[PDB]
Amino acid sequence: NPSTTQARVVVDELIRGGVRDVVLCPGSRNAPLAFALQDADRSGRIRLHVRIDERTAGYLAIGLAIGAGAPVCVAMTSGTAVANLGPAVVEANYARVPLIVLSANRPYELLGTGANQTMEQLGYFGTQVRASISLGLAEDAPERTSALNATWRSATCRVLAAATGARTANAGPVHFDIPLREPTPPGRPAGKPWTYTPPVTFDQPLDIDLSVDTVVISGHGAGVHPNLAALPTVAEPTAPRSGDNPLHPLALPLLRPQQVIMLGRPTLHRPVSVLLADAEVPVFALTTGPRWPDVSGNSQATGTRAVTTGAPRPAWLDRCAAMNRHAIAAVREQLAAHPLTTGLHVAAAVSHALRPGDQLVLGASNPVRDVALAGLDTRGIRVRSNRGVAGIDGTVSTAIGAALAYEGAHERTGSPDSPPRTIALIGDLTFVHDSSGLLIGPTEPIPRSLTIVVSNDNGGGIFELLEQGDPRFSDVSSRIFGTPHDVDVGALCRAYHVESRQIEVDELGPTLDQPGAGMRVLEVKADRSSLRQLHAAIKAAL
Amino acid sequence: MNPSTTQARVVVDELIRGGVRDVVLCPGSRNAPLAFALQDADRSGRIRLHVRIDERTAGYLAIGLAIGAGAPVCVAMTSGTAVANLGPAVVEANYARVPLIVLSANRPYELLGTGANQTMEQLGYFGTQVRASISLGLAEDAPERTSALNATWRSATCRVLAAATGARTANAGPVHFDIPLREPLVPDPVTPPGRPAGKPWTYTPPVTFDQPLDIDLSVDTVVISGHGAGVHPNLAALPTVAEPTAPRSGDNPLHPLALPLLRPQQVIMLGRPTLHRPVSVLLADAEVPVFALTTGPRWPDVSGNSQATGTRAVTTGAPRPAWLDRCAAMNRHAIAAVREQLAAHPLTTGLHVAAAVSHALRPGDQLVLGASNPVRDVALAGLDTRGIRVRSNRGVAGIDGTVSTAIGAALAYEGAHERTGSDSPPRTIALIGDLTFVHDSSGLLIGPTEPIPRSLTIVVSNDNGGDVSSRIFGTPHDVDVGALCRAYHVESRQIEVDELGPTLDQPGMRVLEVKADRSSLRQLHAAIKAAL
Amino acid sequence: NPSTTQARVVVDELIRGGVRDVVLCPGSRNAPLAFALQDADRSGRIRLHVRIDERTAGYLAIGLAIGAGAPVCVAMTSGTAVANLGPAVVEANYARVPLIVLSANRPYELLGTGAMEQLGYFGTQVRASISLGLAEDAPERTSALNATWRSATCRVLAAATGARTANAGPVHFDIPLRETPPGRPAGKPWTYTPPVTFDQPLDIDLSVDTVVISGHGAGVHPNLAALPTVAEPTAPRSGDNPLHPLALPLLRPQQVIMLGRPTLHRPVSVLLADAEVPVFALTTGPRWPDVSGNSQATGTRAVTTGAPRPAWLDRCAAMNRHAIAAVREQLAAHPLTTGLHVAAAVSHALRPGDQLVLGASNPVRDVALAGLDTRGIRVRSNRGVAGIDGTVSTAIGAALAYEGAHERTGSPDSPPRTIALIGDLTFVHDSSGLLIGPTEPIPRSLTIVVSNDNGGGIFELLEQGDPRFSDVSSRIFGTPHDVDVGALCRAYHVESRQIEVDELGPTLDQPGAGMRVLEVKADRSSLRQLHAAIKAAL
Ligand SMILES: C=C(O[C@H]1C=C[C@H]([C@@](O)(CCC(=O)O)c2sc(CCOP(=O)(O)OP(=O)(O)O)c(C)[n+]2Cc2c[nH]c(C)nc2=N)[C@@H](C(=O)O)[C@@H]1O)C(=O)O
Ligand SMILES: C=C(O[C@H]1C=C[C@H]([C@@](O)(CCC(=O)O)c2sc(CCOP(=O)(O)OP(=O)(O)O)c(C)[n+]2Cc2c[nH]c(C)nc2=N)[C@@H](C(=O)O)[C@@H]1O)C(=O)O
Ligand SMILES: O=C(O)c1cc(O)c2ccccc2c1O
Ligand SMILES: O=C(O)c1cc(O)c2ccccc2c1O
Ligand SMILES: O=C(O)c1cc(O)c2ccccc2c1O
Ligand SMILES: [Mg+2]
Ligand SMILES: [Mg+2]
Repeated sequence: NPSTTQARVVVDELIRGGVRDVVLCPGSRNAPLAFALQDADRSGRIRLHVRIDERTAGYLAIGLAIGAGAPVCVAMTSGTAVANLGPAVVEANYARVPLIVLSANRPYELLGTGANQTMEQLGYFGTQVRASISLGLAEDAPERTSALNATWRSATCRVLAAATGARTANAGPVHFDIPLREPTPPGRPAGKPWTYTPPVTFDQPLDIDLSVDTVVISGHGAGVHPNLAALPTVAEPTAPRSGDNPLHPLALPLLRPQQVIMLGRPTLHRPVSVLLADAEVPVFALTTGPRWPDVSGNSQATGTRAVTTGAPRPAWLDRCAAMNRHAIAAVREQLAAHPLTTGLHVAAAVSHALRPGDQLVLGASNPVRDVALAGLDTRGIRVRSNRGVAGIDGTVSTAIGAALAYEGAHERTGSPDSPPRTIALIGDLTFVHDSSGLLIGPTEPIPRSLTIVVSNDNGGGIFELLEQGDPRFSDVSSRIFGTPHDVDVGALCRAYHVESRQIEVDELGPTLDQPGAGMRVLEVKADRSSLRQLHAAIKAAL
Repeated sequence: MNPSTTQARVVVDELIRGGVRDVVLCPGSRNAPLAFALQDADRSGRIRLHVRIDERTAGYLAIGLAIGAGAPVCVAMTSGTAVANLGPAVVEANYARVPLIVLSANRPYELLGTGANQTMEQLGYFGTQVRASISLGLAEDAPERTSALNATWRSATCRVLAAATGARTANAGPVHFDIPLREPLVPDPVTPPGRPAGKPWTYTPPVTFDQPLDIDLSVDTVVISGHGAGVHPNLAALPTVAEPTAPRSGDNPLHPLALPLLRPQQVIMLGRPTLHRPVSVLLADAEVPVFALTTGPRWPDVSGNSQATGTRAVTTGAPRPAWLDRCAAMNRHAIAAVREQLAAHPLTTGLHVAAAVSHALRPGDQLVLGASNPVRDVALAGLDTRGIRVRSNRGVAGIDGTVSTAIGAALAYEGAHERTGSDSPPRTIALIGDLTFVHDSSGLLIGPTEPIPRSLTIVVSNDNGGDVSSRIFGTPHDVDVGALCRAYHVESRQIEVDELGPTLDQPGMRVLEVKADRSSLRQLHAAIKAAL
Repeated sequence: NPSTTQARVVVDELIRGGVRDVVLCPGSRNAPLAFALQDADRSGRIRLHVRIDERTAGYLAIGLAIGAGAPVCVAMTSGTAVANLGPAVVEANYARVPLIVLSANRPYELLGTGAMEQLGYFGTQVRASISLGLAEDAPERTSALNATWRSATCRVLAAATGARTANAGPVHFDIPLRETPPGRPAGKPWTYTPPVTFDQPLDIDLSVDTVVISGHGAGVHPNLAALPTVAEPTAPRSGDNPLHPLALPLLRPQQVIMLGRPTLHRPVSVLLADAEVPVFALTTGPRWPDVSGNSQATGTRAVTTGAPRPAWLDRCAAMNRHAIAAVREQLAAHPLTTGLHVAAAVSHALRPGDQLVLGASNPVRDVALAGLDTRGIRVRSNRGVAGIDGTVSTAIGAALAYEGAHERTGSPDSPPRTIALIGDLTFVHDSSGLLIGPTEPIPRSLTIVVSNDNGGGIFELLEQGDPRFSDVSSRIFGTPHDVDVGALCRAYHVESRQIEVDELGPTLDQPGAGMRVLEVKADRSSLRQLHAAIKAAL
């Protein structure tokens, strides 16, 4: 049949385009390209992942795409599919993740008259996706076989190109529809894609005088700038570090920089937000994509790289280095002097235990910030986190997807060594949010060396550090911002047959040092009633 | 009073004046103005606040809080994916016509495109699924304009309420109410008043929408009522194949299995029939005329031969007594086959659990059903739904948020009984499959400070399971139901089907797990087909 | 062939649904249902109107619908069709006009890879977006495919005419393409939807000093007929106690009954926004308006108790006569001719049975200021968005539909007059609407009166019209054009005559060509001073 010939053409081109992982979910109707995907899965050409939860499936694809950079597909099958994939698609848009959403519309059926179970469309597709491409019904015309193969494969590489940013340098989600009526022509030789897109280089030089007292702030999506490696740099955990001169985030208010070089999209730390908005401080935004950020409209110029003149003052370097030391010492000393265990303690333990080659997945909220407060040195490490829109949803499956993709890349190198560790640090709310992600059937791929560390302070500790955390709200803030839940984390892990251990913070390093089951949850109970005082103590020790 | 605090207090007040009794709130800092105002209202008894951690299942808790007593319910969340997580519950609320107000905080729109953390294309995210997408607008720091802003804010809130409850449309559904807020978000170290006597700012009397239809009841007629069906006393005598969520209008039941063995000459379709393949087969009969009677402007195109649509029937004649006798005999025969075969069958199936739950119920109970096999099994068991309120997310019939809907339906039902001023609160019994229960197991989660249903029992009919995607159903998931309820601190017990009736008679929230077989399920249904 | 059978079925059901007129334009691809449409037009079941301009073809459909209240179709044909139809569809939404936009997607072709050209407005304007689905080659199931195609067409008409929502408006109807089964007996629609009544009573105390403001889309209320009524031109009248809009600022009503959607008169908005005056909104549809959030309640009809004070009735009637007299006396004293003069002339020349089409800007406002009595007159104006675009074709379509309804009576009398009063910018905006091929239907009694003051007169009466802006406001607000109106109508072969104000009544009394343009030169030099003279006399 032509529909079944079409499916095998697309899947073949998708494999040629670098798609190593595809996610599906049971639904009202068959998945798009399901049979072509099943054939390729048994052949090992591609790895399928099945989940019941459509929401966690979308974030599973996010992890499968950020773990090694490959485009990943998700196959919608139901009417709830658009709604449940929404959060992952929005994140894919903002985090610039190549996420291809597969659909299978039926043009012989009625649209707009009732329950459109193929697609219940929301409004987010019009604003989030890089492209909406539909293949058109497969003609029963064997004379056109040569031509239909060319256009199907050209359109499939179009979907891939839009998803990976091959020509735009702005990866993101793409909607790909392959229509169907109810109820293999070859590609290019040597496994090359039908339409090849060579490496694209968007270039936007900016003149910057480095003799002016400059601090670098690198956030999500930041590039590597070897000509900025010497500068003091306040780097977010997901920012690749260009050099060896880190500036602690808490030292920034103890300095007066005269200009700021902003790499990527920063989302963390109020000292960062205040400095970038300072009208007396020129801010140069260097990005890898067409977008650039601003705080209060204070971005003076945008580019992709810097053409640097001069060099930083040694007196400015030495005083930045000294404040960096003061902030590092205030954290470690006040943490040691603190009686109770907080998430900041847990983050410091997780950070001392990381080894080069590791993959670190950071949940939103306090964990991704605490890891920066503990001064983690990310060099030699791959650090992921859904900074696109900073949700606490889907983090478990993002970690599972990242682990599966990172390990698959390692196995592909053919190295004899153990698959590298994926270690995740997530809050307790974040864990409860995506507990469904732990349920993985026996037929489905499971990570070989993933450890999810759950710092559990029975609620959202980050709100103790905001205006609602001031003691004048202790009357009221417990219920509406603390949100305690009393969840038995161990019992939840037992229900999903996930190896689980509850340990105290001193035991975390040793436990992570010794491998265990392929997937496991380490729970370290923490306190958040002392969190605001602890941060106040660090500020007072600065 | 700073602008965000004033605006949030005006809105919450007008929402309460509009009939909102329950509000679901999920944590965040951008929606802190909404949290503080809703908290005050909860503490003075104006509303009952319910806090949840997962925005998606929290939407289904609000849906349950709406279908339980008929009132509009709002769910408030911070900006970002928290809003996007309400998508599933909005799709269900759209089709099930549920007044669900999605009350989202947002960054100022001026920040959209700047790269601000947790900022996205929020307004219009839901598209055509919501009855309206309304933005309040950023609150101006302008004291002399306070009287004016009070009137615009309150009139905009009543528009949200009117679109949600179908006040003028007769088509209730979800509404997106986006509130852009900026610092200061917390109250700084008197609220502009609404109308006197607690009246809403814009009074909208519930409308009466009327489309009479001429139907001759002499012609051999069968009535098929589905979700959203109305009550039609002039149709009470007719043989009625009623979905469990369709309110009965009389006492002439027609079993769904009996319909294909009869030859009706015309069909009166009440509401939107979803459930049974046999009513689907007859609605595709293009030679049999169908009259569609609905309580709202929408009407099902399930039948290709619907001659006319309306709101009520203007009846002529009366049904042939031979025709009434014939169907009544078909109904007794179909129900006899089901009960005879269930007793002959050796193993306990989900259909046995379903029959046991139906026999246990008494008038005044509220029955919540997972929208898969449980509502299909309870219908085949011949449940008599007269006097009991039956709920089910039949809008899209997804497995998301089923536990949260039962919890929400129970809380709203109990609260309605408490305002009667009466006895112990009425029972709410939920019957859910194991796969659906595990899927929305985190919907069990109720924080210690949060309201707990007083009389909700969740019967889990555990048969360990229900294209390449179906390969996950080749193996029983083997998920510990008891460990799940232990994780969410809910009392759970494993019991046998004949214990079920006595356990339910006993006077918080508990789960009753009933192990069941599904290997013999196909053999049991075939024995029912053969006994017909 | 499946698609031609499907096309005939849909057109047949559309005709059974009361569609009498369909507007098409030559297009890059074939029109949806064009072969089925042509046959129906040849047999006289439906009347086709072809234009080249897609924008004014959309407003031609607007007129063909508001002329007799019937659903009208427009057949998209090209990649600019969606962009050109946008204005009329937005107007069809806010004015609640039964507009069915036909498309024909080709599901065997690629989407999103090259050059229907979608914008963002379809999602926010239409009542429904229904796609019929491709017609399968399956003679076994013809009978079922017939019922499915016809019911879906019934669904499109129900959304367009508001047969169940009481909210007519635009509908997107798609019938897909790849490169006759009968309907119901006695011509009945396949799925019949009887008349629906949305009913929302409101208790109102008529003893409270009440005045009625009725705007676009207002319903007819017998039990409000005695009250003073500041009515808009397009609003039907329930009784005969008119209150001049200029009398409103000199009165203190204690409550206002608001009918429909008022858009005219700054004194009206001031009253409706008055926080000490309760405002009851009575509408025929689900929507309701508010000014400054001061709408106290909404409904469909009033349940009245008590009666207005006779002293209150007398002073309002007195204020009406005083405001009427100030306009007519200041007009007589004014030396130069203005649009207000032209408007007053047009209204005195109107008879019962006439159709009056009012352009936006000053014409629709001036007609109310002249105290036109709209009883017996069908008054049309695009008040939904109040654009100055597409008014020439709206008048043409309104005249054709009005005349077509009269002619179906069979009456021996000549078709009733359709008189349109539009400003000059309005006329230049939709000038291309005058170009009609000899094969296309042309009205027989349309007269387009163009009050030409060589720019936008309404801006003389606003804040930018204050003399302190005299230096700069003429170029950016007056926008003079020096267009030879007579030459342009000559180019399109339209009968046209420039006439003076007192020539208007006599020239409208005797018919001429089926379509003609009566231009009356007018003045905005003195428009502000004229309106100051009227306010001073009040
Ligand atoms: C950091 C600040 O505020 C942020 C602090 C909290 C929330 C936040 O956005 C943080 C996200 C981030 O930037 O990483 C969080 S943390 C947070 C608590 C997480 O608790 P945890 O136990 O997992 O971690 P922790 O207790 O902090 O260790 C919540 C609820 N929320 C709100 C939220 C709601 N729903 C969804 C789907 N995603 C969400 N992010 C944000 C908000 O709600 O507006 C807020 O912008 C600040 O003002 O400086
Ligand atoms: C009436 C007031 O302000 C209005 C003043 C005029 C414009 C208006 O909207 C009025 C339309 C109406 O309500 O009838 C006009 S009058 C107007 C002048 C018409 O001149 P005319 O020669 O046809 O008539 P006139 O000379 O006044 O008799 C123009 C240009 N425009 C703007 C306009 C631009 N483009 C399109 C497609 N449609 C438009 N309506 C409106 C505006 O642009 O904001 C504005 O709402 C007021 O403040 O009371
Ligand atoms: O640099 C990036 O990766 C990046 C990513 C984004 O999603 C942005 C969204 C808005 C504005 C700027 C953005 C940006 O600079
Ligand atoms: O009767 C109802 O309540 C109802 C509700 C709906 O959500 C519908 C959706 C599509 C088609 C028909 C529908 C319908 O008849
Ligand atoms: O009464 C009408 O016809 C009408 C029409 C509209 O387009 C409206 C739009 C917004 C608000 C009220 C509206 C309204 O009352
Ligand atoms: Mg926490
Ligand atoms: Mg003019």
